[PDB]
Amino acid sequence: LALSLTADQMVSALLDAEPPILYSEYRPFSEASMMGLLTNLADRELVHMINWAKRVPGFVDLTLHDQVHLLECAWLEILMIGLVWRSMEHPGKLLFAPNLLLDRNQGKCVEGMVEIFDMLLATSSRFRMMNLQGEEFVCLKSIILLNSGVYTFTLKSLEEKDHIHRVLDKITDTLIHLMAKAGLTLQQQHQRLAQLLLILSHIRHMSNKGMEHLYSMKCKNVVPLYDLLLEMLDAHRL
Amino acid sequence: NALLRYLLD
Ligand SMILES: C[C@]12CC[C@@H]3c4ccc(O)cc4CC[C@H]3[C@@H]1CC[C@@H]2O
Repeated sequence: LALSLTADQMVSALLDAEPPILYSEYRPFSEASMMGLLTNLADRELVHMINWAKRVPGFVDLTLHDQVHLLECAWLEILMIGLVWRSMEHPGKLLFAPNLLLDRNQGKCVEGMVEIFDMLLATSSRFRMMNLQGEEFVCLKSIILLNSGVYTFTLKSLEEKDHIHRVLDKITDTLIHLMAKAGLTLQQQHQRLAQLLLILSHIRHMSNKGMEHLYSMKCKNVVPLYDLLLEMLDAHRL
Repeated sequence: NALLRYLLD
């Protein structure tokens, strides 16, 4: 059914499916107090991420087990791009929530997190410099969930791979349509598509580094880990 | 099974 949507319906769909912005629990942070807040926040946002996924056009047509494998490998890239996007208009700060605006220096309060902040901030500026739009943003977040684990899913898997690649193509049509409607020159549209798609690369990299840090902090008993968040943490190692 | 219970609901 999803394969039959126009560029405008897919855009609308995705715009309606966006999850809400959550708040953080209420002098200087400690290593433990700071991971406790981020973790308590990421754990509340995954429940919302599960229900945003289901509304992404085409996701529910996958076998349950492909649905899990996809959320299981993309959860931290989806959390990262939402963060970058809400931090866009606050140069030098990461807006974890409306009541938790952290800067590079607070990043130093937790061992080895500053490098992770530094990359989130650089992607945040990158998106500011290109002037990313909300319509584009929603398309990117869907490509990220569909491209997390297609090379990690044999006759029903090749069938599920093709359906997945068909959604990806429609999302690629949508993005091309958004840029045409804002008057980009034909040349300019593929230059911007490719620039958006190379930032996903960086996002994948922030993610792998993010899992490592998380799992380090967990193995040092620095933070207890939430039920849904632990489950998802374990899908990567395991 | 957290994730699964939420895909079925
Ligand atoms: C997983 C981490 C804590 C939770 C953090 C979070 C928590 C909520 C959120 O919306 C985004 C992010 C992105 C960075 C995440 C961090 C990456 C390293 C760290 O361990």
